[PDB]
Amino acid sequence: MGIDLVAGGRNKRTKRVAPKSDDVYLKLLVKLYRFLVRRTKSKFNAVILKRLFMSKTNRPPLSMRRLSNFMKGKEEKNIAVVVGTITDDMRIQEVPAMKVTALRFTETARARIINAGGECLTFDQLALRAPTGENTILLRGPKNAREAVRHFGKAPGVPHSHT
Amino acid sequence: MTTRFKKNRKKRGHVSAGHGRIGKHRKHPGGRGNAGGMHHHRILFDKYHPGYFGKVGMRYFHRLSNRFHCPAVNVERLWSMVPAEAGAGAGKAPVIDVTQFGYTKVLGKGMLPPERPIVVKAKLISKVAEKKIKAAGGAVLLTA
Amino acid sequence: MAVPLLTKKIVKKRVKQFKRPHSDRYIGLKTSWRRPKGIDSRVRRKFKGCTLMPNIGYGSDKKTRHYLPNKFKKFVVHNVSELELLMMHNRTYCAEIAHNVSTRKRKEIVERAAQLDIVVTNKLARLRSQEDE
RNA sequence: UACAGGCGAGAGACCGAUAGCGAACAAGUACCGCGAGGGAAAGAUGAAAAGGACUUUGAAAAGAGAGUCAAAGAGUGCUUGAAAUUGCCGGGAGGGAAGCGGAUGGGGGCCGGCGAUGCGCCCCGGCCGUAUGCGGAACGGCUCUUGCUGGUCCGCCGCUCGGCUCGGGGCGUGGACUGUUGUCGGCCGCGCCGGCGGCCAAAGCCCGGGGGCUCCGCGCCCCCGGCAGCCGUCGUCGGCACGGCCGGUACCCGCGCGCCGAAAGGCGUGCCCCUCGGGGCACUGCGCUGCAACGCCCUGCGGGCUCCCCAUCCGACCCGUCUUGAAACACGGACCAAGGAGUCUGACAUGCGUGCGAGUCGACGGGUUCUGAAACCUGGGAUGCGCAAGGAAGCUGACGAGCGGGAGGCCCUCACGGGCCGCACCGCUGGCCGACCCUGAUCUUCUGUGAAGGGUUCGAGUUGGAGCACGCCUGUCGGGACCCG
RNA sequence: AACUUUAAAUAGGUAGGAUGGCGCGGCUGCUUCGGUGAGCCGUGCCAUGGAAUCGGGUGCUCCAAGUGGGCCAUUUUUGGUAAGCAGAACUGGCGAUGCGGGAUGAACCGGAAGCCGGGUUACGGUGCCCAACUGCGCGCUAACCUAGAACCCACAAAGGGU
RNA sequence: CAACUAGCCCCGAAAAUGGAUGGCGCUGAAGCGCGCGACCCACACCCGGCCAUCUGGGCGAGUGCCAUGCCCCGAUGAGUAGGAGGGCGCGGCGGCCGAUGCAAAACCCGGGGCGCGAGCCCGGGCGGAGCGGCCGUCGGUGCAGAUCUUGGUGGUAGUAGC
RNA sequence: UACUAUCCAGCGAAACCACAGCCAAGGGAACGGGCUUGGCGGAAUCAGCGGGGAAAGAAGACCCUGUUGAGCUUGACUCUA
RNA sequence: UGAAAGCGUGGCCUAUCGAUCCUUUAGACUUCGGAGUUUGAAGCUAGAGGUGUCAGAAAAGUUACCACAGGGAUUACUGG
RNA sequence: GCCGAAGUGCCGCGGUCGGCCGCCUCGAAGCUCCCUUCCCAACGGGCGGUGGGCUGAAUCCUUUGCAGACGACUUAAAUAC
RNA sequence: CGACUCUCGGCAACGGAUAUCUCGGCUCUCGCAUCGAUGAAGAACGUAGCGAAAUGCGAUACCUGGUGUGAAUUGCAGAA
Repeated sequence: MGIDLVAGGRNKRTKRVAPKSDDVYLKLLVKLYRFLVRRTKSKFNAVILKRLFMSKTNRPPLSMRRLSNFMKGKEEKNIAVVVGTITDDMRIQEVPAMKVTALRFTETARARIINAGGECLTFDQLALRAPTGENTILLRGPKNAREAVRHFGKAPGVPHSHT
Repeated sequence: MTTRFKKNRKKRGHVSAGHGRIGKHRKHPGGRGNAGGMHHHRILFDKYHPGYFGKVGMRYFHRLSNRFHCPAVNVERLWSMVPAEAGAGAGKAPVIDVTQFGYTKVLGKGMLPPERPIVVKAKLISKVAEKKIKAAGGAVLLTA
Repeated sequence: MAVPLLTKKIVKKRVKQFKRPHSDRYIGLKTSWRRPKGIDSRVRRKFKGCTLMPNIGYGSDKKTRHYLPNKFKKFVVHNVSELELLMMHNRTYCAEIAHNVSTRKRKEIVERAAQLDIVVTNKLARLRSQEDE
């Protein structure tokens, strides 16, 4: 018909619960979020749903360093929602406690975080006790950083004049 | 349309460098020498990662010094430290420990932020000028 | 609801029948539809009279998909165990005796099927297998 | 440590007679070529030959009978016996007629299908019995030592009653594919009729007045004031008469629930306008979405499907390829069966998945075994966890970062918004490190040292890492490498 | 055209604000003979509010296929007598386009196409072919040396006729 | 009476296979110019029904289970090169379930039925020993061609001929 | 005038074939058996025939191109008996 | 240079030029690897010696004795 | 008797006979049983009943030469110029 | 109006596909060492009652001694 009309038909489609979701535990967890979100007022739990949909190859590991650094008395020991996993490459003995909830924890993290304080909470519990999703920060995690933006291949991706 | 000697991409990765261009390296030869004689390994391996496990690292044995203030030869704690002349350790991220690393070369000044007792000593062998005139003495402890 | 949808499917028909082009004059060239890949085909260009192409829009109502014209959903029934599943449906599903099954085993399927009250095509298939026109 | 020969063995997600080796069979045979060399085709009756005696026709080969067989629709054309082609015959069609071979419509020809025949009620016949007591148990909520409330069921006796099902009898309602007709609602067209206003309203006619033209006068014109009147065009509203199509409205579309009235339809009351005829306006909750009729379901027949004839139509020749364009006076293709071409690998990129994660990767190996496995385990080595140089090397890379937009959360506010914390991520400005260049304290084995302050230089860095292993698709390279030349 | 004082139209660029402005007060090796100024930081104030209109959402990143011979028409235009020619400029098509129209036609015209019923049109028609007024109205035309009859398009002129 | 203006008609206007307003024919046209109505009319437009795709919802509290389900939306859909998506069929392998000499597989069938299709299902006939479905796994995995390869068989043709 | 053809009895191929076969003009890959429009429109056929099927045989031998060869020549490049 | 403020990184502006290799030149720096010393050599950084098919192969003819892959992208020939 | 054509049909007469709401009656307007044209004319054919009548052609082998590729053409022979 | 031209079915003929078979191939893996002038590898031509072939053998010729097994060989004949 139109080219204008075709413009509406060629729209977006990011959209996907991931091409293959092998993990049954991931798959049931997103169903739990799916049920609660439409039965609650929570913008925050809706954001969680997207980050656990499309990819796992995008979910960022977050070290104990920097997790500690943004809860520095300007967040009074809330709940840290970590999309990917906690990793343990630091020793400071961090914050004297903190309740950290995540999708996955490393085995080292399970021991380390709880023996610094608080409790390693599961995302099942996050959904249970906060479908409301309040007093909460999705703490952080980067992959956009120095290594592996477009910095790929063999010899990266450059200052930029020619490549 | 294809005949896979066009869009397949020619045969060989030349003509992309040959007369065409983009990618890789350009302006090639730098220094040359050394041959198969003068060869492998000058190691640099950070002290900070062992400094994490310095506190609980009485598995590289402490002796007269305290449990917390721990003698550790870092040479035999670092895997593949062996074929290189010296490993000197960098301090990235803070260390809050009273560890003691023995090295064959040190990034000394490195010692100053964990000055809270650290033991940075030189490696007799680091000198080179020690008299093995048969005699006896210095070397470095080791493992793979 | 269900009844006018059945009427729409059966009476209208898109039994167009998707014949391959030049199937008629080349015997080996198959009756089965395959999409004209070349630009040069009239069928590809969508000339009318050259046999219209299969598209989704030709498709029937969702409810009336894979239904027998009785408005029963057809199920090929292999053995006695599978009849129990059909029993739940009754009216909605049909029993049709499989090709593999031989004549003696057909009889036990028929008598059980009668109890479920899903007599249609099940009995008919068996009767031929006995000896009958 | 090797092993595509030889000999003697064990196996495979091997191949299944155009495949597999050249060769399953007399195969390196037959055959081809002067030679060097080239090199096939070719497996299957059946359990057992029980491989058709005998009779008859025919010169014989064969045939026909018969015998045999579980089967000759198994007779050494031998299990099954596809396509093509050929024969017979049947059907359609027709010997007055034009062919892309099909689609579209109708008829023939051919054939399968079509609730077991439905419901309410009562009478007889038939069978069983609950409640409650008894007697034996799987259960429940739960508690969970322990406790209390709730079980149902079967055995089958007691004590009182009653019910159901198959068939028949007896009455009322009427259900069986499929085709047809009536209707309500929605949508759309259809022709026709009527009103008001706009356009100072005026064509118009009667009455009245003046002028011009004509100057032969009739007549013609023009204007102005009173008037039935009716007009073309613009806008709007109003009313009818019919039909197509779709659907029967399966939750707020529509509507009933007291009464009369075949019926449709109407029947409260207050208010206000009109104050006439009538009107508008207010006032309860539930339940719930298809109505009338005809044929027959079996007799019999609607129908579906194929060919044909007639009707109708794009018919660029049929497809593929090449090409700007293929029907092409481009190229290939008589027809059909069976082969027949993006594969597999090593090393790679991305994506996606899986594990574990500052690590990660068992399997060179060793232990062990139910044995090419599986299980177990070692130090690692490889890759990463820091870099940057050509190299020597590097105070030696730990002091540690802001800003703007930022999801989301927090706080306030009824909300709108405001404030607070701010991730992902993005952009930007710095510091730090190496290479490069300056700066060079206190010190010092005599030139080392590197505090300290900087730089239109440069890096695949740090400034708060992410990898590694395995796999799959696709891309990439070496390989015969999509197939063929 | 390779001249221009002059000088269009259609094209083309920029701006029309919270990615902004203003107040407060900090630093500098700059800049000022001078805190004079400049830039950049903290903190405060001002919303629909900065023409119109729209966003059946947009912004952003990675990676890979095909393409790498184009062809045509209207318009503009250079070479050439010209050409269905060779070569540019703009745009739409074909290529990747049937269907309807132009008798017929890859590109013109109309319109981009799911599957159908019913309505209604476009282009183009209404004597018959061929669905549809031999309808109404007002002219012109009588063609023996080619009557006339639909863009592109199937050609056609100077010049002549009491 | 003369010179003009511009309509149609006439001349200028001559080619070859016979011929083309497409044809017939048409003269108060069915011509030519023009007006006015009515009317005809594309896969376009509208309304309704319906398909998938995309978008937004919604409904799992378990104890009928596809929740990658089901249900309500509205808009959109040509499509070569090409990409991605979701399926179908075959062979074999691990699992699981079925079928059989009282007739398996195979093959035949102007016989029925399903699915948009890929294909599937079932009946009858032929046949005589093993096979298929479903869940995973894997390929020497699907044909119409290739002046294709190999086998069979036509028309040519009972003809050239001998 | 012989021997054929022809006609017979016997015997019996091949080339070749997308599907086939009546013209005219039109447009169109710009020269049609097929489309479009007109004209037409013998079953079933044989002997002939050389217009046509741009008939068939032969990936045009020419001509151009390919980063394709080979024969030859030399004052090519580079080596050498 | 000019009083200075200023101006000057060739020519008033628009053309007038050149990869890696290798050599050459400068830098007294690095390395020659079992340690030194010294010749010599090799590196790094910035110039020069140059490819005019000028983003940069190392190249002369003939073929009617010709061959092969393709082409109507293309000639000679018909038609338009 | 006419129309010669492509007359093949038309027109005139006279009874006989059917039909005639032409006119008048009877039971009756009901015989396709309460929408399903429900076939209804007759150009033609099929098929019986019965009253007549027609009493053969053609083709093969053979032959002629008038004629011919072969059919065919054109002659001849069955009881007689 | 037979016929012809065409089409299909049913039954066939044609043909050897398909299915189902397979004392075979194929490929991997394992064990093993072991030719000859002391006449080999390879060939030729003969020999079986009736044999063309393959297989076996060499004038001691489809075989011999010895040994194992313990009654067949077979198409027919035959020895007993």
